[PDB]
Amino acid sequence: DVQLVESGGGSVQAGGSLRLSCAVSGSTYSPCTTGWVRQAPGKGLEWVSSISSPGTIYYQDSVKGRFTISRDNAKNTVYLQMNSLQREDTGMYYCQIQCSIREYWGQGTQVTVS
Amino acid sequence: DVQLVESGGGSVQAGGSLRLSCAVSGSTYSPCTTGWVRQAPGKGLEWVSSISSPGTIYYQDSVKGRFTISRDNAKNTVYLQMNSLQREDTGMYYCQIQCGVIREYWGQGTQVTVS
Repeated sequence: DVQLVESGGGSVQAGGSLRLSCAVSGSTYSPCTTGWVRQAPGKGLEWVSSISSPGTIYYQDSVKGRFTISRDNAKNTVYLQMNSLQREDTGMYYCQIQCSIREYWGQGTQVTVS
Repeated sequence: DVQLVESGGGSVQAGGSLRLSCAVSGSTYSPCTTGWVRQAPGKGLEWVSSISSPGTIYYQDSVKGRFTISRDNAKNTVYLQMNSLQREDTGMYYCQIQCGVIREYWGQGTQVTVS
């Protein structure tokens, strides 16, 4: 039932801006934690930022002050504002929701920083 | 530091079986949820199974019956038994841990090629 659609990704001049969105459709039967994981070329997965059900934000020390995460509950959509894009920020970005520990993933969106 | 060292990967023949191990090291926080996510061509990233600490065990519908996740709190190790490995089960498997009330970590990954 649950489905997470992502968008907003693309190529950027190193230092530019981007905003990714994670649309959520289906029955979650409860508010969830929504996080963002990214995977650099030929590398593992890494926790970027998260916003708990209650509304508590968290950021990978690495991206503080550059990445901003917001959630519009009405639209059931999570956003990730990416500014000050560095090359190290190149990779595939995935949103993941944790709502019984049921977990879901998006199909990723690509982000390459010149 | 929290080091998740996973292993048991490899190449199998369809119908075969394989067991994976996710070693948890440096976990100062209470019981966390430990599970596995696989990255497979034709399907992208997907959650396979998780064990939440209280003992609750969850499974991805597509692997219920074929997969079994277990834990040894002694060795601080989590196992995933994979039976009837179908070709569609091919991919990179990573275990992750989530300690919080959320911070999650991932291992390097282990390749599983179902011929």
